[PDB]
Amino acid sequence: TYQWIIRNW
Amino acid sequence: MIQRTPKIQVYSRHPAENGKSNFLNCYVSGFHPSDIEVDLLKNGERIEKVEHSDLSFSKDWSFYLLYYTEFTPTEDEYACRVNHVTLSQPKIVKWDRD
Amino acid sequence: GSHSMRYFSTSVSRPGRGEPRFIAVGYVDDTQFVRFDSDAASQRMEPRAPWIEQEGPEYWDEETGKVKAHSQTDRENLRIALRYYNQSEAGSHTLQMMFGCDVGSDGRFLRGYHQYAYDGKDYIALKEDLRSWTAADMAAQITKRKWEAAHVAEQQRAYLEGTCVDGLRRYLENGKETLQRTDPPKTHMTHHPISDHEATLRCWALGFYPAEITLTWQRDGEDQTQDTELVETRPAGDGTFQKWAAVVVPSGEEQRYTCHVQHEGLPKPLTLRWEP
Amino acid sequence: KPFLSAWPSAVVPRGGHVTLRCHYRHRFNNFMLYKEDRIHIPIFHGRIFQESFNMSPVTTAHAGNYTCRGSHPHSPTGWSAPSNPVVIMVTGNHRKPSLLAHPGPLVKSGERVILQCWSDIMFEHFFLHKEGISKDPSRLVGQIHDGVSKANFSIGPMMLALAGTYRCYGSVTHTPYQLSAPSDPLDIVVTGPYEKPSLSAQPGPKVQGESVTLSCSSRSSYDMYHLSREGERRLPAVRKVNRTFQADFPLGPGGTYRCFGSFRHSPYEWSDPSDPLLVSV
Ligand SMILES: *[C@@H]1O[C@H](CO)[C@@H](O)[C@H](O)[C@H]1NC(C)=O
Ligand SMILES: *[C@@H]1O[C@H](CO)[C@@H](O)[C@H](O)[C@H]1NC(C)=O
Repeated sequence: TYQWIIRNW
Repeated sequence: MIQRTPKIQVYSRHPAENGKSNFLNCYVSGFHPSDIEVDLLKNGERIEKVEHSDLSFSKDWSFYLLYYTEFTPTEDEYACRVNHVTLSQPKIVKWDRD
Repeated sequence: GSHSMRYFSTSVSRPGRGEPRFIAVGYVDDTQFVRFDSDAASQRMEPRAPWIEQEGPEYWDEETGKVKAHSQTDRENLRIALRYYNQSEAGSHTLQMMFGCDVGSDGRFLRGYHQYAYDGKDYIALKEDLRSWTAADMAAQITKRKWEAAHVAEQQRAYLEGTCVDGLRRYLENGKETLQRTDPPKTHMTHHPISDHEATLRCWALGFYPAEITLTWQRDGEDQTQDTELVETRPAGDGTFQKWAAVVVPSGEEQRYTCHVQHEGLPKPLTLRWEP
Repeated sequence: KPFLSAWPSAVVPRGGHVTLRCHYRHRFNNFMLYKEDRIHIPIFHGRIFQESFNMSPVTTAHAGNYTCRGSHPHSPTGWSAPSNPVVIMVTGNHRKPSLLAHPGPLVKSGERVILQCWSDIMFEHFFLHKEGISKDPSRLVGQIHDGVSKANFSIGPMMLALAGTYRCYGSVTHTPYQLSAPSDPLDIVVTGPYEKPSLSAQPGPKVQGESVTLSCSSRSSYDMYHLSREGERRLPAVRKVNRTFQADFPLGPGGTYRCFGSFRHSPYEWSDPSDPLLVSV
């Protein structure tokens, strides 16, 4: 189950 | 920029037996960055219809790929040709049924 | 025993050669089960193992949405990295991410991960406590401040403890006959002479799953830790793995040397001795 | 399939410069160029460009929708499939339109904003382009009402990739690739979810020809502060002894003020706003 990756560097 | 040359392994899926269907594998690993050119060769000629796995990487972030194609071995010399940024000339590794 | 789920993603800029490319792959243990490739035609998360193929359509819609969201985030992170490192827009760069979790034999959470590399080097990583970050250089120190100011580790902790572990356990059951199997190595030895006074003994291990294995050579008992040519474990292509270990022995001494094979598929470790 | 690209940008001023590159068979090899309406007729009477086509100075004749084919000697046709298409849009050919943000340029993460491009000039199409982006500008048909033509570009759900400096352009019928001069630029900022800072005043929010300085401080390690009056100012943050990070904006010789934190190398993403503060004169 994938993770929400929403925060940029 | 860190740069890692690929290790190359040319081998068969199963123990090679003349006349028996099999798979020829070229496994490249430990390389960075990810662009790499891999060709399976039969008597120096490029084999078509070669498939490869999806790009992935190890705990140290270095990449690995498996290139493979179906092949029936014969008493025909097989090899793998690898090009990479870290190589000025393509590296040829022969398959050894020994 | 213990098990793990990992998603690995690679983002590559290649100015003048293609649009930026994003490839993501999901694994349980040594077994790949999904992929997404921004250059492929589907634009969907795709199954890459038979046992995930019977997930309903809502799964594929949900997973596709998340991995596409990741694609956009990391392709922006490429642009950010150029500013942090004062790099030019003509160069090609690589941005890699891994996240996932481990569980023990009981299915309980053991460890979680959420970490990034830039151009092959550690960039930032979530610490074991899932509450703090390790920044590897001054550029990642910027990211750390942002992520602390945003309290983002809370969301990572919530995913790793709940969703990630829940999915891994579900997949372990879905693919039990293949994920919780344990195929033992088939072993043999080759012999090749180097000279009139030396020879190569190669101990072979083939057809085994999982990929973890120990091949070791002993001479009269003390293992040749620094005399054994070990080859990296390689995929056979069918879901099993292969490995060999070789040692150089004085011709006429092959009986002193023994190859030892340790693998979870073996009830008892193997002590193999070459004979003509 | 060759990969065609424009460098540094496909949206380019008249008098500027743009290079078309055609990367094929691990080479920027010999290639020919084609334009839409010419299909398989090579442009410039079949010129076989060698490395990369430098168009400089750019004129309105360079505007167009381009594909390339690269040399392929050991091939049946001798050449490659057509590449991807690249649309060179030449700007500076009409007076600029106007660009404004509704409700405003400060956009909460996840929300939406309308960027409205309009003009007294009767443009058939409007284009919206974020500065420094290789994406095709967004294109919309101009709608006519009460002496003006306009277009509402919807931006969102808001996030960092959509923040930046925007400009909009108009084009007229039959020369769609010949764009106007750009509108005055508009900076679109995404706010949140970073922790909002605190706003205070010295001597205080009560003043009557008197001067006041407003301090914005925080425990989060902001590198920049931004003071916004409801009716825009920027200053670097200084490390104070609480380990806090502050900035002092002198105002005098009123208004409702908020302030936002910002980080180095990230000018278009700000914290949640501080709580409002009212300076009363
Ligand atoms: C440019 O040309 C391609 C065909 O090569 C077409 O599909 C595309 O829509 C064109 N774009 C514009 C803006 O005309
Ligand atoms: C464009 O947006 C403005 C501002 O929100 C609105 O007042 C106007 O009605 C919109 N026009 C159209 C044609 O939707």
